[PDB]
Amino acid sequence: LSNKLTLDKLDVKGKRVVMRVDFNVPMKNNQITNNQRIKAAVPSIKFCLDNGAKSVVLMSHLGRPDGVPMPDKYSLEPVAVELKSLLGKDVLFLKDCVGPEVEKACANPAAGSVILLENLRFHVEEEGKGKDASGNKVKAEPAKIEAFRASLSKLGDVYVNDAFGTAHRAHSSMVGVNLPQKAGGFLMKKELNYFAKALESPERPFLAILGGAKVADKIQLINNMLDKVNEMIIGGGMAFTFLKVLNNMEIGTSLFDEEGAKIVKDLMSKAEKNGVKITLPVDFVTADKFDENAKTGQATVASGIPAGWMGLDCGPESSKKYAEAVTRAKQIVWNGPVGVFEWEAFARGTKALMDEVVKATSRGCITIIGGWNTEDKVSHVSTGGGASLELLEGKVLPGVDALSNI
Repeated sequence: LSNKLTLDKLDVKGKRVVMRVDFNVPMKNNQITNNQRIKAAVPSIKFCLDNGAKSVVLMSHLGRPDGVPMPDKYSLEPVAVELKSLLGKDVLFLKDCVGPEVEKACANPAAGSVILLENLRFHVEEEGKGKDASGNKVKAEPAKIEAFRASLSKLGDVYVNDAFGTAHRAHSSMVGVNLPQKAGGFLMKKELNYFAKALESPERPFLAILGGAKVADKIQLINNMLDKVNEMIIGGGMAFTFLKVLNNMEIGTSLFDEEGAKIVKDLMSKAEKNGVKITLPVDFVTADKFDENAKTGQATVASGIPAGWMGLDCGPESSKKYAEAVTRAKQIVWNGPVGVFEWEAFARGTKALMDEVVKATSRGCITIIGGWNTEDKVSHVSTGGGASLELLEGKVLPGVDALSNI
């Protein structure tokens, strides 16, 4: 899937390099709470510098500021401070990504310079559509989109896309850069290679672990995975839709997806025609409200969840059945959490499961994780949850397609 130009074939010596990266990291009080997407870009960045690049200009979005500049909430500045630590190299942060000032700054920087621009999405022209201060839904003008693209195009001599997390987005910085050479990066290459081998020639038994809040937005994924896997865990909030429909479990005020409820039968029938074993949870950590300090409880399918209470984690029997499926696997692809792991009271199911998967990695299992302390404890932690969900659904990655051929 990378019959295209890649960085390892790119002479960057004395070249300015504009690189699209995905530096859209989780944040709390403008404090980065996970730097994995940034660490992930370091190998492409270093190769350019090591190979005598004049400069490396990094460009990413952060969050969804919808085409309005929001420095107070969605600035990449924290990332520039984080990058400098992981690189051992000073990082010039620019408070914009286009226009005369940015263009001067990038025109001919000191050699070995590393520039990080401000959030791309502060301009309506990155996405091609924005919003304003009520619902005010804005359309981007074609001539402004071209001027935006032409301005990014000025900031390097060659272009690199290492933004695997964003590969599913057909945005200006993903598809619009007009440079003769547009190469895929080492991340974009590694991500595509782990998924392509997983999907094209899997080790078996092949286990998919799928979690998430609702069913209806995962049909095509589940559908597609059922054609490939030997086993599948359906975990998290979506499990309650399956359990209501299949077991008439009383689920309290748990998540119930009404659309997906209507096709659960079609999913189980496909699974069964394919000989795929579905593992669903059989017990729960419940809570009197969607809250980190909710009073906790416990339930099984047999007991039901009391009224006013909702399941936010699976219970120890469920973790045990999960572990049994993980033990059988020679290959595991895990996307979506199986409880509200953000909250400690509702983390034990996700942590228990991660321990098994980690342990699986040590006996030689292929473990692909999506999106604590993993990263070296599994085969592949992926930087693109949302991007990789579209890979698995067989969909088009504009960010990969817009790359130069061979």
